[PDB]
Amino acid sequence: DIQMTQSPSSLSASVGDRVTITCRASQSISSYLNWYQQKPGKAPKLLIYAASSLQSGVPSRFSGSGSGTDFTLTISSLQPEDFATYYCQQSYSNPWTFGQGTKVEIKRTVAAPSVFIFPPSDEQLKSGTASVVCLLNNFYPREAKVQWKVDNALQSGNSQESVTEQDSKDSTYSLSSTLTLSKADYEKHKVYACEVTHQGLSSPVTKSFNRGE
Amino acid sequence: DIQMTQSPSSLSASVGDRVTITCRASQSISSYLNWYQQKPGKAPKLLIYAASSLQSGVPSRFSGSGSGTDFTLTISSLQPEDFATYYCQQSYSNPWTFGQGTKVEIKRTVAAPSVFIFPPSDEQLKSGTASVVCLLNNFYPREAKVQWKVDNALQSGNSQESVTEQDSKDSTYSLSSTLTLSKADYEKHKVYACEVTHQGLSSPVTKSFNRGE
Amino acid sequence: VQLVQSEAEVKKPGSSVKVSCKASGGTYSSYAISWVRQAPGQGLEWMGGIIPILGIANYAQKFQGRVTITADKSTSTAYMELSSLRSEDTAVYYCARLPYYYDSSGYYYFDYWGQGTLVTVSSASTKGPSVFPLAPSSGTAALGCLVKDYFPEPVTVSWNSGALTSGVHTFPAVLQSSGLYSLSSVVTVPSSSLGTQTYICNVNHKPSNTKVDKRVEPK
Amino acid sequence: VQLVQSEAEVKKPGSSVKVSCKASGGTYSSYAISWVRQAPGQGLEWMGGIIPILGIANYAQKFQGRVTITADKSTSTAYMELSSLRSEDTAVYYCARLPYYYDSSGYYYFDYWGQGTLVTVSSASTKGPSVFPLAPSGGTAALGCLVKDYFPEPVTVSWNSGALTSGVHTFPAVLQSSGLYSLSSVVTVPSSSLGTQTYICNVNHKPSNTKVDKRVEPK
Amino acid sequence: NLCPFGEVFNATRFASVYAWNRKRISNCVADYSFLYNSASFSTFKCYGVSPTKLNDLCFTNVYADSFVIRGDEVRQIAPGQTGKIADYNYKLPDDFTGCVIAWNSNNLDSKVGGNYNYLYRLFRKSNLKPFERDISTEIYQAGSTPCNGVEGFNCYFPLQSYGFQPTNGVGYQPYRVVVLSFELLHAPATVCGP
Amino acid sequence: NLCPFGEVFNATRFASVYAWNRKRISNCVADYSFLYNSASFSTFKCYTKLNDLCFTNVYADSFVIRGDEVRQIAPGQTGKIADYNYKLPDDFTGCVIAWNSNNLDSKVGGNYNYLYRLFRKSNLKPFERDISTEIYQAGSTPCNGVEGFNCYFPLQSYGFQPTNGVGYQPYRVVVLSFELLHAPATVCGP
Ligand SMILES: *[C@@H]1O[C@H](CO)[C@@H](O[C@@H]2O[C@H](CO)[C@@H](O)[C@H](O)[C@@H]2O)[C@H](O)[C@H]1NC(C)=O
Ligand SMILES: *[C@@H]1O[C@H](CO)[C@@H](O)[C@H](O)[C@H]1NC(C)=O
Repeated sequence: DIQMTQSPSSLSASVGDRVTITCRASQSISSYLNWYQQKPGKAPKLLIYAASSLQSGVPSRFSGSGSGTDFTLTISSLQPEDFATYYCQQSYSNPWTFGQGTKVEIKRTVAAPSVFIFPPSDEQLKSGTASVVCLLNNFYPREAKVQWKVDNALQSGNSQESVTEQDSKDSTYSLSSTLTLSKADYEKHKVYACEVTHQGLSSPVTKSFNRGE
Repeated sequence: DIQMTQSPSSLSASVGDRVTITCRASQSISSYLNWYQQKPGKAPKLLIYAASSLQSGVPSRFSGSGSGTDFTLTISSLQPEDFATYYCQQSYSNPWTFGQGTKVEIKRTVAAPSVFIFPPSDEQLKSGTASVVCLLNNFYPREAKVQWKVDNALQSGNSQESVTEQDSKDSTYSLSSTLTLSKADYEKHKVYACEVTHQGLSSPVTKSFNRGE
Repeated sequence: VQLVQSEAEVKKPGSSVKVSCKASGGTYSSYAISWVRQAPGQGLEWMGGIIPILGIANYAQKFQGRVTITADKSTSTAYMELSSLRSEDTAVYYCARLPYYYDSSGYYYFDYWGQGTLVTVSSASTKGPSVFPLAPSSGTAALGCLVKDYFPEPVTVSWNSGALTSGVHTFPAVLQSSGLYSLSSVVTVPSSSLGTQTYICNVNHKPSNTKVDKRVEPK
Repeated sequence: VQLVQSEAEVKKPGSSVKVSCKASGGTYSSYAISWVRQAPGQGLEWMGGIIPILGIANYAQKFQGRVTITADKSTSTAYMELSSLRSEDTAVYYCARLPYYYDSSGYYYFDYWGQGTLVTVSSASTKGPSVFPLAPSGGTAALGCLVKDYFPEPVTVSWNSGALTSGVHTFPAVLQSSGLYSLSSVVTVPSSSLGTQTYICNVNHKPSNTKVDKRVEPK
Repeated sequence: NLCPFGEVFNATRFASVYAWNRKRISNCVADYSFLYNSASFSTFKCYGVSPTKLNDLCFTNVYADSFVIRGDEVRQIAPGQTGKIADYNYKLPDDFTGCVIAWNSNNLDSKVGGNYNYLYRLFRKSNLKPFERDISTEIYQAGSTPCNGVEGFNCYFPLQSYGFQPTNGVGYQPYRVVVLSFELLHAPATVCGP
Repeated sequence: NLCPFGEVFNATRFASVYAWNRKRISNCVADYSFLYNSASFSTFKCYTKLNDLCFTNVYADSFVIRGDEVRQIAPGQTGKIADYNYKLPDDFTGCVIAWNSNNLDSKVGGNYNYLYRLFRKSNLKPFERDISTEIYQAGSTPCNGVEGFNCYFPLQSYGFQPTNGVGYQPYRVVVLSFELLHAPATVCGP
């Protein structure tokens, strides 16, 4: 079982840049290496199939090189429809194995999130559970830290985060942190705060609410 | 495939007779020959194995003899519970094969049948079909011939016969033939006649009826 | 009893049936269990067998690809499954037993037969019978009952709730072209008793849960 | 289309699923058909393949004894059956096609992939979502809908009747400890429109055939 | 003292074509007449000898080869033929002196849902010289990459199964085949007729 | 110049015990250490000093049997497998390796492809291989190639179910025979 490891895992580039993605095999596979492109939600499309051969219908800016254990997919003058995830895959030995992928994301200037906080609706409280939602809107890059402080007590293990794919228009991300607890544990406390740390913030930002109003 | 052929097909005997049943194999089978008894409705019972060995629990009056291609089952002083069908079976070569059987029936004096005929009930006519039954009661031997004549037209292939087992008390047989046709075809004709011929009749006897009465 | 079999089965053409055979003894020891069938009015025909102590099964050439014989040592029960059933398969299936006959170093005779399992294969569906009278009209008279158009076997017939047995003949059923069975149960009586004595035939068809009591009067 | 796959499947653990893949056109034309799955947020994993022109099928050792890939030349459709399912088998299964690469005398790359079939394996049962409001309180306000405790994926959500798309963010669902999915759809609007413009989120969950229209007002 | 032709033709099991079975017949009296009056043999052709002059001639040895193939493949059991079976399973020489007998066996060789027990060889580097027998199970390298005994792409198990269902066309139905080779050598003949 | 041990252990298919497969190993450098530190081999018995000794030839035999039948792959053992399928000599100089393979050798509904020999007139001398399909005459009557009473097909199937006890589970076995002869040795280590 040959392990195909790609580098880097993520990469940030802008339109018209030269991007190189390296793929290494645990043992020699000659030139039996393929490169595939995949976009979120859709099926993969073949790009390169003989370490270097261009699949019919693919622009010339894509080129594969390498042999043995080291391979490189190079795209010169990156284009808007080229932001996607790229996988390398070997065909020398069964079973065929893929790499973990390389996501090529749009590069833009640092943008701070707009932070909003939502207490649980009275309906959900009457149901028996309480969901507090914290929303970070239209930020870049995606590396952000979100902590919950309930009466200045740090929460751990009772919140779940969710991130969107990069927006096509402003090239930003959005994130939602949901703190879920029981009606009793929710009514045990008063001040609920979402504490956010991001590169585009001079200092961490707090958005809070009081349980009565 | 070894073909076991038994002789005779039927045998008529009285209580206390010496009965011999012969079984012939298409080729030598040494002493790999078994005799089984079977009575109507019941399972077969082993009598003799290895051509001559008596199965424990069988009366000593049963004895097997023979070897190679000719075999004989002997019953000295036939008893009432011995009237049955007897099968010989070879175990020399696969597949194992049985004989066609030998039926031992009670022998008695010739007895003519009592002939009855039943027109279809008005209830069954209201149902839509008409069944005419001809009954041969308490006769011997079992060989009997029954023909149907509807307006002097011989019927063929539209009647079914059924015969009883030999009666334990008077050692006689009984037979019933049913002529089945549709109500319309029944009302199309007048004279329905059952013509029976049997050994105990000087000449064939006919029992007929007219559809009115 | 040394071997007991499952009750009767009715199967549509193309289906499969699985008959069981329990050894009353507790185990199989060194016995062999075979299956032999008998079609209506026919002879006996071997189809296959199993030697549980050895874990072997053989089948006749006529049944390859359709039969599977198995054994369960825990329950000491033998099973025979016949696939792709046809009208020709309607028959009584016996499970018989064979001991190791040391004098010939193998199994060479059937030592005990089970009562047998009737398997009826027909496109017909369970239907109850219609009971019609066969009235007398003329010193011994005959009368009876026509039990027509039922499926499957069997039906039982008595007269006057078992009080009348002398002279009765209940004929074996016959299979009509429609695929339904029919029979007639008759009885001979003195003519003098036709007016004074009441005659009733009782018919029972358990598969269809039908039971009929029909009076037979003259005309 | 060039390759179409059967719709999504939801199965309890221990059951079996059989996915189909039809090759657009008349035949297979000596192509090879392989099946590759992708768990949520994971990489691609080969499972097995078949060569319809030759009638051969191979499987990876990780899936030996569980997978069976078949092909029907009459309908030009390939099938992949995975039995003894587990929670880890929940993934998107792509059906891919490989041409005979004459320059290397065999099949060495996937040239075309089908859209994919989602197979969800979980102890959960089909349940409709509960939708709760997230009311609002530069001058931009935020509001939204929390669709909680549904199974399985997916749900679709729009705002008003699709007239509001600017500023809408529907987050990918998350899988809670209960085994049910939950997500939240938010939207930013001008504060001036909070009183004059009405905002309704419409949620559709097709597995449970539930459709909800929830008004979001500030209170 | 007849020859054991019942053992060959009437056996309950036949071999698969890749492992075709050979029974040596010698020191016995062979009656070939059972062929002509059989009227249940779909294929009966003899090469290098007259079909009716068998009872009059003797041979030093007789060899009965037996296997099972499809209907439309029976034509491949003949001198100078090509195809999967003739190239990779059972090859008769050009100078072949013998007979080929075949008959439909759908009833006892197929099964509902398919009988996948009868195999045939699908891949081989070279062809079979006459009367060669290949029963090796090494994975065939159809591509340009090593297999190392691991099945997968371009690495196929050399034996494939037959799909014998009772409801197939006669071409895809199982057929039992017997190939009688008559051998004449500088030695006393031991297989005669009358 | 390594030895092709991957071909033997990591193969997708193993032979059935009655037709046990033999691979000849020669003219290569063998690394035997991977056996000890595997810690995933249920059976490993020899009848650590392997990497320093060389042999003129090495023979690897491979097949599949049940769990509780692995004990029969040893010198001076008796049983179905040791008597009718694979017999090790008393003077045996070699090792025996076996491991559980239920995941990749059994399947739902049963795998009836692995066979074993159930009947034979005599026993097997060491390293004998019987692949005949001759109908066994168990009785005192000839069989003439027809199965039935007292006439049994000599090969039976295992029937590997995924939910069987470890004794009734499939186990892959490798038997390494070391051969020393008057000739240059061609299988060494470091
Ligand atoms: C294989 O077994 C068949 C059935 O037992 C034989 O067929 C029959 O043989 C009889 C002679 O005993 C013929 O009269 C009959 O017409 C039918 O062909 C068949 O000959 C036999 N084959 C051999 C080679 O012995
Ligand atoms: C067999 O494959 C495994 C998994 O890739 C590997 O660790 C091992 O080295 C291979 N060779 C053996 C076990 O001889």
